[PDB]
Amino acid sequence: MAKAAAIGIDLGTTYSCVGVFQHGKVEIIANDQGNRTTPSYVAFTDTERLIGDAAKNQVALNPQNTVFDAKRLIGRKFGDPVVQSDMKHWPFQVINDGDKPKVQVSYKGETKAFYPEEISSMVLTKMKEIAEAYLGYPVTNAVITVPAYFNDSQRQATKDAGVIAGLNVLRIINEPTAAAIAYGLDRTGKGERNVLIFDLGGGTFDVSILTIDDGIFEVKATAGDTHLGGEDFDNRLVNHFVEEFKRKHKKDISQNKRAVRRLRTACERAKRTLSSSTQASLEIDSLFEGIDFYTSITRARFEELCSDLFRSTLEPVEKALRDAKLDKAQIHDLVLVGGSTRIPKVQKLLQDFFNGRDLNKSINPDEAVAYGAAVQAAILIKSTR
Ligand SMILES: Nc1ncnc2c1nc(Cl)n2[C@@H]1O[C@H](CO)[C@@H](O)[C@H]1O
Repeated sequence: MAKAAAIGIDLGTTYSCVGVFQHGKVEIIANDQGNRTTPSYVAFTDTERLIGDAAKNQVALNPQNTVFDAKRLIGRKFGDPVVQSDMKHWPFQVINDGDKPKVQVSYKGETKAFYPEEISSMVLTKMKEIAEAYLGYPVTNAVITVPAYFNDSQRQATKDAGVIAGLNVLRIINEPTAAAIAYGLDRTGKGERNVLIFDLGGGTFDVSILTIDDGIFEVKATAGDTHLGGEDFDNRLVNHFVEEFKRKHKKDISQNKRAVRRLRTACERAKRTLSSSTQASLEIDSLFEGIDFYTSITRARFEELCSDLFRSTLEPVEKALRDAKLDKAQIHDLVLVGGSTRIPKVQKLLQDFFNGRDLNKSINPDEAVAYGAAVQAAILIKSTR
């Protein structure tokens, strides 16, 4: 029953996703708000602890006590220059407990501090409860994914987050490996198969090259930008609309925190529409000083606004190829991961770089990692019996 069942969890930097393999198919499980992905956010309020959508929804009202980006801290020392650099950009406090970072917040009127693995365990607990509500019984066996560049300390702290969350961690697997499993790229028989995984998420960009030799995976190269993602494209749209509001009304809105956040969420929404329509409309009632902001933008203008950022995704692709010592024509498969890979200009740039090649994109790119983890979790629990 529950003991013969296992879930696959993509514990992402900005969003998490949970899947289950049963009756010959993967089911990506929708949360209680009907969303197939859940924000990796934890909010501490005057009455409760919120996780996911409810935590992301109140981030503007409670920024000091709304934790996100715990994956950037997990398994790291406080003194790590990555930690010291990131801390300058977070609205929540990060403290030092014997060279280990802890996030410090106010919860039910009291000061509390949490290890990154404790924060990530609250996200994992939510993914576990989402699966349990769908299945109708508690599932505890799980495969959890991590970036291919995570070291032993980061992998161990992720497994620790799983244990705190009440999960039996069958295995910690690499995200690009889970994505290749989702597409069944390890079941092509004999001979070395070179796979490139292009992973453009909400806040990070990762390029991974893998060789699959008779089911055995080997990481040949990892490249990317830890601070490039979908949110940079939302911000380019924001700056455009701030300049357009200034041209129409001769008013600078950039200082009004509420006006900027409402414009930001509307921009994120319009950006998504631009992946399937050639124009998107913004409809913001009383954006600033009672002035409605009803406008539109073409996909052509959006592509111009992010042109330099889209083009920059090809330097880590080339860098990964040189590190792996492979030419473009030596790559057998191209896999898309992360919601931002739905952007047509991004697909066109990657396809043209690989000389007109087909892309593996039929699985929802923000779900492919949880899909493969769910497949692996089923194989692993079946072998355990
Ligand atoms: N249809 C889409 N077109 C463009 N960007 C998208 C789309 N869907 C998502 Cl999710 N994202 C973005 O992916 C990230 C999460 O993986 C977020 O930045 C989200 O906006």
